Amino acid sequence: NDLCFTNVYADSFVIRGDEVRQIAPGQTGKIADYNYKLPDDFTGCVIA
Amino acid sequence: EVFNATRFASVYAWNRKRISNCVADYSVLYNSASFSTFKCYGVSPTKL
Ligand SMILES: *[C@@H]1O[C@H](CO)[C@@H](O)[C@H](O)[C@H]1NC(C)=O
Repeated sequence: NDLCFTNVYADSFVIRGDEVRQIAPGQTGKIADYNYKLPDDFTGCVIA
Repeated sequence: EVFNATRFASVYAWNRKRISNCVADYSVLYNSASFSTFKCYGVSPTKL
Protein backbone atom coordinates (compact mmCIF):
# COMPACT_ATOMS: atom_id res chain seq x y z
CA ASN A 1 0.00 0.00 0.00
CA ASP A 2 2.92 2.42 0.42
CA LEU A 3 5.08 1.48 -2.59
CA CYS A 4 4.37 2.79 -6.10
CA PHE A 5 4.75 1.22 -9.53
CA THR A 6 4.81 2.54 -13.08
CA ASN A 7 2.21 0.09 -14.47
CA VAL A 8 0.41 -3.09 -13.44
CA TYR A 9 -1.13 -5.71 -15.74
CA ALA A 10 -3.78 -8.20 -14.63
CA ASP A 11 -3.76 -11.46 -16.60
CA SER A 12 -7.04 -13.32 -16.02
CA PHE A 13 -7.78 -16.90 -17.07
CA VAL A 14 -9.51 -20.04 -15.81
CA ILE A 15 -7.83 -23.37 -15.06
CA ARG A 16 -9.71 -26.47 -13.94
CA GLY A 17 -8.63 -29.72 -12.36
CA ASP A 18 -5.15 -30.53 -11.10
CA GLU A 19 -1.92 -28.57 -11.80
CA VAL A 20 -3.46 -25.35 -10.42
CA ARG A 21 -0.36 -25.18 -8.19
CA GLN A 22 1.85 -24.98 -11.30
CA ILE A 23 1.26 -21.22 -11.62
CA ALA A 24 4.50 -20.14 -9.92
CA PRO A 25 8.02 -19.10 -10.97
CA GLY A 26 10.38 -21.89 -11.99
CA GLN A 27 7.70 -24.59 -12.18
CA THR A 28 7.42 -27.44 -14.68
CA GLY A 29 4.51 -29.32 -16.21
CA LYS A 30 2.02 -29.37 -19.08
CA ILE A 31 0.47 -26.06 -17.98
CA ALA A 32 3.75 -24.24 -17.31
CA ASP A 33 5.34 -25.51 -20.54
CA TYR A 34 2.51 -25.18 -23.09
CA ASN A 35 -0.11 -22.82 -21.63
CA TYR A 36 1.25 -20.05 -19.38
CA LYS A 37 4.91 -19.46 -18.51
CA LEU A 38 5.97 -16.90 -15.86
CA PRO A 39 9.41 -15.25 -15.95
CA ASP A 40 12.23 -16.29 -13.65
CA ASP A 41 12.45 -12.90 -11.91
CA PHE A 42 8.69 -12.29 -11.73
CA THR A 43 7.79 -9.85 -8.97
CA GLY A 44 4.14 -10.02 -7.96
CA CYS A 45 1.42 -12.24 -6.60
CA VAL A 46 -1.03 -14.86 -7.85
CA ILE A 47 -4.56 -15.04 -6.40
CA ALA A 48 -7.07 -17.81 -7.10
CA GLU B 1 6.77 -53.95 -20.23
CA VAL B 2 7.31 -52.27 -16.83
CA PHE B 3 4.90 -49.31 -16.92
CA ASN B 4 2.02 -51.22 -18.56
CA ALA B 5 2.53 -54.28 -16.36
CA THR B 6 -0.44 -56.51 -15.60
CA ARG B 7 0.05 -56.60 -11.81
CA PHE B 8 2.35 -54.69 -9.46
CA ALA B 9 3.89 -56.24 -6.36
CA SER B 10 3.22 -55.20 -2.78
CA VAL B 11 5.54 -52.66 -1.19
CA TYR B 12 6.85 -55.28 1.26
CA ALA B 13 8.35 -57.16 -1.73
CA TRP B 14 8.97 -54.62 -4.49
CA ASN B 15 10.29 -55.81 -7.86
CA ARG B 16 13.62 -54.76 -9.38
CA LYS B 17 13.97 -55.10 -13.17
CA ARG B 18 17.35 -54.36 -14.76
CA ILE B 19 17.33 -52.48 -18.09
CA SER B 20 20.51 -52.56 -20.18
CA ASN B 21 22.22 -52.92 -23.59
CA CYS B 22 19.62 -51.03 -25.63
CA VAL B 23 18.58 -47.67 -27.09
CA ALA B 24 16.19 -45.94 -24.67
CA ASP B 25 13.73 -43.46 -26.22
CA TYR B 26 12.64 -41.15 -23.37
CA SER B 27 10.48 -38.84 -25.51
CA VAL B 28 7.36 -41.04 -25.30
CA LEU B 29 7.13 -40.90 -21.49
CA TYR B 30 7.73 -37.14 -21.40
CA ASN B 31 5.11 -36.18 -23.99
CA SER B 32 2.53 -38.79 -22.92
CA ALA B 33 -0.19 -37.20 -20.77
CA SER B 34 -1.01 -40.49 -19.02
CA PHE B 35 1.32 -39.72 -16.09
CA SER B 36 -0.05 -37.76 -13.14
CA THR B 37 3.38 -36.58 -11.94
CA PHE B 38 6.88 -36.56 -13.44
CA LYS B 39 9.39 -34.86 -11.15
CA CYS B 40 13.06 -35.62 -11.79
CA TYR B 41 15.91 -35.18 -9.28
CA GLY B 42 19.52 -34.94 -10.35
CA VAL B 43 18.92 -34.65 -14.08
CA SER B 44 16.50 -32.56 -16.14
CA PRO B 45 13.80 -34.48 -18.04
CA THR B 46 14.41 -32.58 -21.30
CA LYS B 47 18.12 -33.44 -21.75
CA LEU B 48 17.71 -37.17 -20.96
C1 LIG C 1 1.90 -50.87 -23.20
O1 LIG C 1 1.53 -49.61 -22.60
C2 LIG C 1 1.37 -48.55 -23.56
C3 LIG C 1 1.06 -47.29 -22.78
O2 LIG C 1 0.13 -46.47 -23.46
C4 LIG C 1 0.28 -48.91 -24.57
O3 LIG C 1 0.21 -47.89 -25.56
C5 LIG C 1 0.57 -50.25 -25.22
O4 LIG C 1 -0.53 -50.64 -26.04
C6 LIG C 1 0.81 -51.32 -24.16
N1 LIG C 1 1.16 -52.59 -24.78
C7 LIG C 1 0.89 -53.78 -24.22
C8 LIG C 1 1.32 -54.98 -25.00
O5 LIG C 1 0.32 -53.87 -23.14
